[PDB]
Amino acid sequence: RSTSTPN
Amino acid sequence: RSTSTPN
Amino acid sequence: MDKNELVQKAKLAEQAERYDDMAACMKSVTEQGAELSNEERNLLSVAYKNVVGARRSSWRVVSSIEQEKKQQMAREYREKIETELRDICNDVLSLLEKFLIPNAAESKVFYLKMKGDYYRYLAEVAAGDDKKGIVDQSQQAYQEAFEISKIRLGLALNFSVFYYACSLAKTAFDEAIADDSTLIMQLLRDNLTLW
Amino acid sequence: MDKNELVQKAKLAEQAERYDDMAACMKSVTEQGAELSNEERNLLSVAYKNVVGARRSSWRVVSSIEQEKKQQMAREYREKIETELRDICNDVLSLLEKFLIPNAAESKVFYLKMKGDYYRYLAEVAAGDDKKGIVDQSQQAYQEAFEISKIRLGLALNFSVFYYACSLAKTAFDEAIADDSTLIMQLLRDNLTLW
Repeated sequence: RSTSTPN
Repeated sequence: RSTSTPN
Repeated sequence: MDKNELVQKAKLAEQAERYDDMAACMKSVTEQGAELSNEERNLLSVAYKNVVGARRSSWRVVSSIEQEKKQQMAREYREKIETELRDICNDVLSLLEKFLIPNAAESKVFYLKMKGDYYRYLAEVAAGDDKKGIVDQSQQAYQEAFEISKIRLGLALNFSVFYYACSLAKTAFDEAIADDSTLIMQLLRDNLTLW
Repeated sequence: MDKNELVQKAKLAEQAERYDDMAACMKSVTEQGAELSNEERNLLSVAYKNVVGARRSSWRVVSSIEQEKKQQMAREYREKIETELRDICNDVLSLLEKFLIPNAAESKVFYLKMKGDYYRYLAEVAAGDDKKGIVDQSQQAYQEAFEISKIRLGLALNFSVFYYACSLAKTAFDEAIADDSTLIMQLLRDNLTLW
């Protein structure tokens, strides 16, 4: 699992 | 303006 | 056709946020033999509210944004959604009148609420002479539910707002004073808090 | 065609949550004359992430739900989304390789990240022998960015996760130790917090 970014 | 419900 | 699978589907669609697939899965079901399990009766209520909501939400933002060449671009965009919107109410609004309302206990007010709801929605949207007929159409549909209740709770609210009024609010609110129900009420108070 | 209006549109779509209309508004723009204003360069990055995300999210839920007759119903549903999903990566993944990556400074790593990202996405999805080629395809695409960075921040993370590894994480993390950047980092730590 995990990740990852955003905006 | 206002309202109204939910589910 | 097999209803009890198209239900499992309608459910499974929400269990994954796809509301159009959901609202649709229900359409197939409502348009089977009516009289819906209070659960089924539910899924449809929500799926549809999301769907038309989504579009209702968006309609709101752009109508303002609009208010030069860049604006014809907006109206052209508004026009486009007002459309899918209409497509949704009309889509359901129908089902109601031609399947739902005629096949009912308590549901009868539920639907009648919802019915007046959707035209209210369409009412927000309309423009030409069409408007007046849609407004009146909702009222009679709502007004009919106000009296038949006498859920009912939620109703009082929506009819209440539909007017903007308050008068009708405090009344159906006040009497009530005598977890789920709670919620709604908070809102009507809150509504007057507003008005 | 008029790019500077299809941009205003791509924006206006997000200003109202319609991400497909958005992701699309950008496709028209990327598939114009490349080299995108860091802003334009941005909108597309997000619109597309939402869109494929949406589907990615849903793919997740149902794959589990599935894991008897009711399940063939699930696979038939999974199958259906895996599809629009694929349609999205492939759709963009292309644009990248045939427009974006070849027309660039910093962007070059950005895109290269994203490129490896999307196959990673497709990688989650694949099944037959196809998988191996897609995985490797992403790596080379990602690995290429790891080295070219030496944003870059965000990258380290995604490449990091792509492995599940940690080794690559602490490294690109640790060095960094010397508001926006902050955020990301928190996450990589948090990632090891996990592993």
